[PDB]
Amino acid sequence: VQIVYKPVDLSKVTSKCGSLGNIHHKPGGGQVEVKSEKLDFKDRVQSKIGSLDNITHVPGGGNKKIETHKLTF
Amino acid sequence: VQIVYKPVDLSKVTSKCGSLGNIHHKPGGGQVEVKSEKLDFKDRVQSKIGSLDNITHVPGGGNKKIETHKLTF
Amino acid sequence: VQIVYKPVDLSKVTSKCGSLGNIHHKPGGGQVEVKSEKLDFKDRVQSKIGSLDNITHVPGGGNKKIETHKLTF
Amino acid sequence: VQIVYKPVDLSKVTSKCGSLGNIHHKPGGGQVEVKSEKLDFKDRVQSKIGSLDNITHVPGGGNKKIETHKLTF
Amino acid sequence: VQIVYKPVDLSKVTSKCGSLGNIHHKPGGGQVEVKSEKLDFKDRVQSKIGSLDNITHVPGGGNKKIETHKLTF
Amino acid sequence: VQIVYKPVDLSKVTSKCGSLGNIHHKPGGGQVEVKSEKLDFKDRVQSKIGSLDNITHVPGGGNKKIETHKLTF
Amino acid sequence: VQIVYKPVDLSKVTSKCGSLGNIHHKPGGGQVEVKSEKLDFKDRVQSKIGSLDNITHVPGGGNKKIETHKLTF
Amino acid sequence: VQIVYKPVDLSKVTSKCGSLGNIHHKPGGGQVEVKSEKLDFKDRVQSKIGSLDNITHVPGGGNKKIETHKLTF
Amino acid sequence: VQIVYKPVDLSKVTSKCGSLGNIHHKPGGGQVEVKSEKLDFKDRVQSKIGSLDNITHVPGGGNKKIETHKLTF
Amino acid sequence: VQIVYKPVDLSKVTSKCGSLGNIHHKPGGGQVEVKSEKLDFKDRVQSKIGSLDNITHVPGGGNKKIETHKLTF
Repeated sequence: VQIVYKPVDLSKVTSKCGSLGNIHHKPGGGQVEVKSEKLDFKDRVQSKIGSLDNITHVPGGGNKKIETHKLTF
Repeated sequence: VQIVYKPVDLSKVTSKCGSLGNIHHKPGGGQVEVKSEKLDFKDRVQSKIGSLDNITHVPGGGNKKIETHKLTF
Repeated sequence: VQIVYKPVDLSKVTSKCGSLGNIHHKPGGGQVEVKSEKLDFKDRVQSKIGSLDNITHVPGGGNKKIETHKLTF
Repeated sequence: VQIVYKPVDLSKVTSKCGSLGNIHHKPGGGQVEVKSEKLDFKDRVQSKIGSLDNITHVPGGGNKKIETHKLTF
Repeated sequence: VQIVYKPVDLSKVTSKCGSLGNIHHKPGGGQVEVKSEKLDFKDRVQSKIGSLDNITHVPGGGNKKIETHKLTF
Repeated sequence: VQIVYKPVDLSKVTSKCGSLGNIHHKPGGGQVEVKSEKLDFKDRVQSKIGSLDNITHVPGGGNKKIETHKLTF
Repeated sequence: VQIVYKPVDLSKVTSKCGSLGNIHHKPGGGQVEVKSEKLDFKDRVQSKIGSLDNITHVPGGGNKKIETHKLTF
Repeated sequence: VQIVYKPVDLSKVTSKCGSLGNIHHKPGGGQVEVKSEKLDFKDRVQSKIGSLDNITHVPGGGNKKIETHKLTF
Repeated sequence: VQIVYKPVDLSKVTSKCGSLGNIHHKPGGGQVEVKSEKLDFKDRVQSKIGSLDNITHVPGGGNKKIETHKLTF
Repeated sequence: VQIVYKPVDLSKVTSKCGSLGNIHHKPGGGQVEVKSEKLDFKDRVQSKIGSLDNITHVPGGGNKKIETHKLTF
């Protein structure tokens, strides 16, 4: 038996921009209240219990190239 | 038996823009209240229990190229 | 038996930008209150119990290239 | 039996930018209060119980290239 | 049996920028209060119980290249 | 000529209450924007140009007794 | 000519209450923006140009008795 | 000519209360922005240009008795 | 001509209270920004240009008795 | 001509209270910014240009009795 594996790939993921400019982000923070008692997390958990977290995530240039190469015998 | 595998691919994922400009984001934060007692998470969970989280996610250039290459025998 | 493995890949992940500019981020911090009693975390947990954490995450140039190369016999 | 393994890869992850500029980050810190009693962490936990931690994370140039190379017999 | 292992990789992770500029970070520190009684950490924990820690993390040039090379027999 | 003036008045303005209780006031603040150019106030003005002002005005006991006594010759 | 003036008045303005209780006031502050250029106030003005001012005005006992006594010749 | 003036008045302005209790006031401060150029105040002005001022004005006992006694010849 | 003036007045302005209690005032300070150029105040002005000033004004006992006694010839 | 003036007044302004208690005042200071150029005050002005000044003004016993006695010929 012979296995063969030659995954080839070219790509120019381009991101041009002249000038973003005057971005603004002016929130009035509201209010949150959680009321739990118990939980039991296990085995690859992520979570958020109450969060007033505003973001400004301005990258000049945003691109993500993902290639999950896999194989099994 | 012979297996063969040559996945080829070209692509220019282009993103041109002159100027984004004067973006604005002016929220008045409202209000949240959760009332639970218990939970039991397990095995690859993600979650959000209460969240007042505003976002500005302005990338000059947004593109994601994804190729899940897989194979099995 | 023969196994073969030649995953080749070229890519120019480009991120051009002239000038981001005058970004602003002017939040009025709201309010949070959590009320739990107990939890029991285990085995690869991450979490956030109450968070008023604003962000400015401005990179000139944002790109992430990810390739999970794997194989099994 | 023969195993073979030649994962090749070129990539120029480029990040050009002229001038970021006058970034601003003017938060009014709100308020948080957590009220727990107990927890029992174990086995690869991370967490945050109450956090008013604002960030400015401005890198000129942001890119992360990740390749988890793996194999098993 | 023969095992073979030649993971090759070139990449220029580039980060050009002309001038970041006049960054500002003017927070008004809010308030936090946590009220726990007990916990029992164990086996690779990290945590944060109450934190008002603002950050300015401006690197001219931000890039991280990560390659977890692994193999097993 | 004779003028006479004897305005007499009794009154018990009563306000009994046992227990008000658990009043709540949980608003999510909306948003306002005014855009004027000019005005010219004069001679006993009061006003409000833009106001997000919530109130809780709970008096145990609310009564106002008003008697404008006047006369002229 | 004779003028006479005997304005008499009794009143018990009563305000009984047992127990107000657990009042709450949990607003999420919204947002305001005014944009004027000019004004010219004069002669007994009061005003408010933009105000996010929440109130809790809980008096045990609220009563105001007003008597504008006047006369003219 | 004779003028006479005997304004008499009794009043017990009563304010009883047993126990106010557990008042709370938990605002999430929003946001304001005013943009004027000029004004010209004169002759008994009061004003407020932009104000995020929360209040708790809890008096045990709130009553104001006002009597503007006046006369003219 | 004869003028006469005997304004008499009794009043017990009462303010009883047993126990106020556990008052709380937990604001998350928002944000303000004013932008003027000029003004010209004159002749009995008061004002406030920008103010984030929270208050707790808890008097056990709040009452104000006001009597503007006046007369003219 | 005869003028007469006998303004008499009794009043017990009472303020009883048993015990105020555990008052709290936990603000998260927000943020302010004013931007003027010029002003010209004159003739009995008071003012406030920018102020983040929180208060706790708890008197056991709050009452003010005011009587502006005046007369003119």
